[PDB]
Amino acid sequence: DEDETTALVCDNGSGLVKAGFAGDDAPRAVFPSIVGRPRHQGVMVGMGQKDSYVGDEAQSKRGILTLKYPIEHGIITNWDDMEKIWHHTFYNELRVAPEEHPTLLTEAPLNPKANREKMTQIMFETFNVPAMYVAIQAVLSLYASGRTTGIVLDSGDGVTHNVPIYEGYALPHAIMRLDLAGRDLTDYLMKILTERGYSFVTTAEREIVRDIKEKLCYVALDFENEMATAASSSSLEKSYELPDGQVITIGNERFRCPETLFQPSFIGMESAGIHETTYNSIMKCDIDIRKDLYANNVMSGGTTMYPGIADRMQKEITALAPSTMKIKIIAPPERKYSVWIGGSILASLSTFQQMWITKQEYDEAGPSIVHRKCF
Amino acid sequence: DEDETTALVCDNGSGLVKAGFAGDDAPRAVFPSIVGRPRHQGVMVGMGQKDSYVGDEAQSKRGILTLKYPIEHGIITNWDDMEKIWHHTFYNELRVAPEEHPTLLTEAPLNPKANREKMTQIMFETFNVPAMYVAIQAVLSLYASGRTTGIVLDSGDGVTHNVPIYEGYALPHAIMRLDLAGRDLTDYLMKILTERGYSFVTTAEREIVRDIKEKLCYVALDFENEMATAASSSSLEKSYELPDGQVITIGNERFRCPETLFQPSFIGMESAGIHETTYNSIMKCDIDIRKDLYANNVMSGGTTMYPGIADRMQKEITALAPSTMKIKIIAPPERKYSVWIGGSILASLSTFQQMWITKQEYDEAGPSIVHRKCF
Amino acid sequence: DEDETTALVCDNGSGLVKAGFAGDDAPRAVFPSIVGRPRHQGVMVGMGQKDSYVGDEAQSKRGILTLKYPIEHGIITNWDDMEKIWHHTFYNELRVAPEEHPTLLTEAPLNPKANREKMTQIMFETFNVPAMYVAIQAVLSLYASGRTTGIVLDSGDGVTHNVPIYEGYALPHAIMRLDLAGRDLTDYLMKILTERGYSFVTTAEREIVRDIKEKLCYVALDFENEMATAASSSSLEKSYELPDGQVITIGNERFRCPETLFQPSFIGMESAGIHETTYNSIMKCDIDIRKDLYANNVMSGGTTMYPGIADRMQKEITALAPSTMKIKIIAPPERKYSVWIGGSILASLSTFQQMWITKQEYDEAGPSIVHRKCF
Amino acid sequence: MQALLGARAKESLDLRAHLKQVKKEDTEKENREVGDWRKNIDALSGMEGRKKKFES
Amino acid sequence: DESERGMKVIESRAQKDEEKMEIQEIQLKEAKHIAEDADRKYEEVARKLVIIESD
Ligand SMILES: Nc1ncnc2c1ncn2[C@@H]1O[C@H](COP(=O)(O)OP(=O)(O)O)[C@@H](O)[C@H]1O
Ligand SMILES: Nc1ncnc2c1ncn2[C@@H]1O[C@H](COP(=O)(O)OP(=O)(O)O)[C@@H](O)[C@H]1O
Ligand SMILES: Nc1ncnc2c1ncn2[C@@H]1O[C@H](COP(=O)(O)OP(=O)(O)O)[C@@H](O)[C@H]1O
Repeated sequence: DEDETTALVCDNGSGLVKAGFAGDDAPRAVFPSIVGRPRHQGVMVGMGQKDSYVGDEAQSKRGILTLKYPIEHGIITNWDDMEKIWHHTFYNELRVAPEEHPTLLTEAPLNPKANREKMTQIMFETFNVPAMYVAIQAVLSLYASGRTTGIVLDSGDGVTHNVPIYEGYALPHAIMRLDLAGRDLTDYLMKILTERGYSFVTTAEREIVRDIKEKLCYVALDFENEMATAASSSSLEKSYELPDGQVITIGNERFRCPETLFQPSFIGMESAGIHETTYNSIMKCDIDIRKDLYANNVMSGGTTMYPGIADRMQKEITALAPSTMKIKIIAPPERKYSVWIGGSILASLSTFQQMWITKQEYDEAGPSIVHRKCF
Repeated sequence: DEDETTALVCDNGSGLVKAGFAGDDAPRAVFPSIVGRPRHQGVMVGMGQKDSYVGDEAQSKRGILTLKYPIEHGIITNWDDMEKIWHHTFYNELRVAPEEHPTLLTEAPLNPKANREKMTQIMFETFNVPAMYVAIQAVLSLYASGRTTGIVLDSGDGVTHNVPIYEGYALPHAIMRLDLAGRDLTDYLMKILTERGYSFVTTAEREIVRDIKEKLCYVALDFENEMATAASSSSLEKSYELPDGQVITIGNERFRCPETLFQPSFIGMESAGIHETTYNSIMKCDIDIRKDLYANNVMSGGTTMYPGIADRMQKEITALAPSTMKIKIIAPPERKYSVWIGGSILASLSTFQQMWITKQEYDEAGPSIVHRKCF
Repeated sequence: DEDETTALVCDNGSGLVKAGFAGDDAPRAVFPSIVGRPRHQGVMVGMGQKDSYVGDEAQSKRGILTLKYPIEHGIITNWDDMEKIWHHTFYNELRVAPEEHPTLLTEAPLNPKANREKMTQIMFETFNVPAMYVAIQAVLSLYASGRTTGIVLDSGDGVTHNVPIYEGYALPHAIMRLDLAGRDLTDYLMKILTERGYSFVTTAEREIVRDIKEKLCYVALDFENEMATAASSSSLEKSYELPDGQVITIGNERFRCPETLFQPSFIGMESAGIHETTYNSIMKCDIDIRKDLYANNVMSGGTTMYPGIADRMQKEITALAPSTMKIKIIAPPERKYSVWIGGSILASLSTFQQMWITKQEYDEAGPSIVHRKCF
Repeated sequence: MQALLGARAKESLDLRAHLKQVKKEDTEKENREVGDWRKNIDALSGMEGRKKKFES
Repeated sequence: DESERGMKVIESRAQKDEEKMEIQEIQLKEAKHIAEDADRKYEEVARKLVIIESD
């Protein structure tokens, strides 16, 4: 498949792992961070079957499997399951592996340090990677976006980081990390769809409601006006096809789920929302920085695919921001993929070739080396 | 005819329906949630015989009836049959027409909206009740228990609710509503008794099994030690007398059926079980609210009468819970009847007289008013 | 409850309010500068529950409250919440009616003017106090310490004032107010604990991190040598009990957080630290002043209780100071409270009874009068 | 030094007493539905002969 | 239940006293720590008093 020892890049979240090789501007394939296991007793023999299923296998045979996610809020809690997902990712589907390629991982600036230590150990001892680097997701978003400055809202599956970067430098005192992400938005949606008579509890059901959110939901520029009509008229409803031929018809729930980004109180979180959070990352920086961060609100990660997000965010920040000042938002089509893409860019940059931890330095220092060599 | 126009109180479950008047400590009567219909051709004339039977009539004449339950997993799917039940419950048996008294009904806080709306609609439009208020079942359990803080786990016939309440406030993001209940335990017992040589499939057979469960079954606080002996020796079996003089004995199956509340996989359900949902209702709340929820696990509803359930629900939580912390189960005699009793308590509070939907506000707004006025 | 018509003393910071009567050596009670409000939906009727909680009430019910602090970086902005805290402070716990007693309040001289104006206005217009006086925390610290001369570092919750006083005179050109205080050290610790895997974001969690700092942290005499071993071994770690039975174990973070006092860059501040401010307050004074200020560096307020701080500060200043000269620190056991005591001393001095704004002069001039009458 | 333990033990007692008093007031105020009934029988001791029905 | 309520007041009292005891135990180790530390400091300063007085 490949004729060069290009670095490999993997963006591993509580949703899916985006993966491919450096030099591309997209992952080659997406690998759901899922390990599936049968929840039923087998009766027939000569049926093939797996002890455990991963990624797309886990989703394809999900009718009788319970599906578990090894990553919680950016932390791998079950790395034995991640090794199986990674083995499949590398050797079966991407047809590349760390064994013959250096590997770049994507992470948040405040991701618990022990998590990088374990991923570092796995790629060096299980997959025999010749070298490693763990990069900041905000950096990767800025490279993909054509910027050196901005507030990056990396919208992960289990956590949003929110870190300001100026002239290529971190401004860590203004990080406003929030425990709200795409997976929590799904929880709100399933609770309100439960109120309508469509409970989502078991694995197949959990996957369906996630799929409903991704295809039907939006934020809109004005929640209250959107609701005044959506709560009053069937013209704002959409019927989603469930796997068995039945449908679910969804009204203002279509936007109330996404709205948790602006209203975290919807899921019990003590927060004013992502626009306030973005505002504080800008406002807590020095006034000669603020102008450049107001001009560079960078949306990245997932949930940014919701219609109206660019307008909802720019308008709320403008309202919070001082007058005269111009507030601008970056929301490129390289959305949801921009962290992976930035990983490709960074791994391949000539300026980054000396930033790699080799599998020399690794064994002399051990896995904790990532804490000194990467960030 | 009554001394005062206090509310009529009625708890409509998927199992039993209970009613009495506000201010007393017991319902006057308990009925199964059943409307019965003949499944045979009549041959004798002038035998009386109704086209349909309600409540205890349906169960008393069941020998030739097929019996249906209008409520499933906490909601009314057949309002016409509930109309028959309410007429019988309130007017034929308590001897009070709802027309002259407020009526207090109940539903879980995450109970699908259509049900709280339909209960409001029928009592106002077919019974002309002057006022309505549909109570939160967890609240009523707390009123009957004498608690403001705790996890209300109501393990009834329909649905297990699992809701954390602190100082009279709900923590809705931590409610683990679960579709695992007493009705499933009854059907599981019909199937396991079939395995023992005593098949049960028909309505009469289901009513026998529900009677067997209610008199012979238990949970066992330590089921592994209990089954090691119960599955090995007849000394642990208990005899039950069937309506026709037959005797059935049950051994480890006697507790294995209730065990499903901890082991949901026995009925094909994907769940952690009631002890883990209690744990998560506590654990998903803020740390200054869990120290009180751990010390206040509030048991309510039916199925709570199985010996070993309170100790089995405290041991499992203790095992999941952090050390040092005190875990305590509250399991009062007002079990299974605690929601009705709490209903009586709520109805008689002076502060509750401002919570009623009047039959004015109802017609101006329609049944959707239940979400504006009740919860 | 009280036996004298004495002055009242209340030292109101962004953290806590220390209140009692003039002539004592301690506040009668310490009330956190907090007004709490429920952030959850109520479900039980007739079980009390307040709309808001004040001071110690706010912390006692904090499990479901969002807690707001009326004072920021040394000044009062939420004057309404201050009046409520004071009403509670004076009438419920100090058991006094300010209408019958003159009152002394405090601030830092380099805080914005509005603070002293609003504090004066509340006591004259909502409490009808017969007289008012806003004091200098440094003055009060020198009275409490038995000095007329020295550099006072008052360690606020909001800001650190850093003022040289000689023979009872201000030397204002040499004040080095620093935007580093206990709330910034707390924020730093929340971020460093995130690196260790413990996320603290909600009010209850934020209050815990403050409590962790208070019980586990120190500055160390020699940071680099202390970190060399703290970063290498568990022998310098301490475990803190979280109020749910779980624990958090903290290592070099235990001192890296307080180290911000010597290295403000840790929170994004441009400053060389508290020893630089002490030094420059001495250095910017005339050489016939400097000898007395070098010999009288005064520690007041919190942070002065950290192990290594009195010895570290004396070492850090003597290192910048000329040789021959004696550099000395005053750090009495009346730590974190000596400023209150100074309030008591000043409020009760005969030399101070002509310094009061009376409720005649105030009514004629309005609150701007505090600028002419106090300092 | 003991002022708060007194106040805290009391707050717990006042709340517990409140909650118990509320359920006790209804328990004691009305108690008929919580009792029982005669549930008498027919016997037919006056059945000295057959009935007027063709079926008797 | 009344006996438990009585018991809970006295169990709570035992707990209030256990808590006070523990607080007081901490205050004792600290009050005594200070008694000792103040004496440790007494000797450090008193030793300086002697050295300085000798000087
Ligand atoms: N239309 C959409 N609506 C809501 N969420 C979306 C949409 N498109 C993408 N996302 C979210 O993108 C996430 C996966 O991409 P991403 O989070 O950027 O990788 P990573 O979590 O490693 O950072 C999923 O949570 C997915 O639901
Ligand atoms: N003796 C008993 N032993 C075990 N379970 C019982 C017993 N009595 C009642 N339960 C069970 O409790 C369920 C009744 O649910 P319930 O909580 O009373 O609904 P509701 O809140 O409307 O009253 C039924 O499945 C019934 O079999
Ligand atoms: N054990 C401790 N070690 C060092 N500092 C402490 C300790 N305990 C409390 N403090 C600090 O004391 C501060 C309150 O002291 P204080 O000086 O009286 O505030 P203020 O100047 O506003 O009056 C708290 O914010 C806390 O950070």
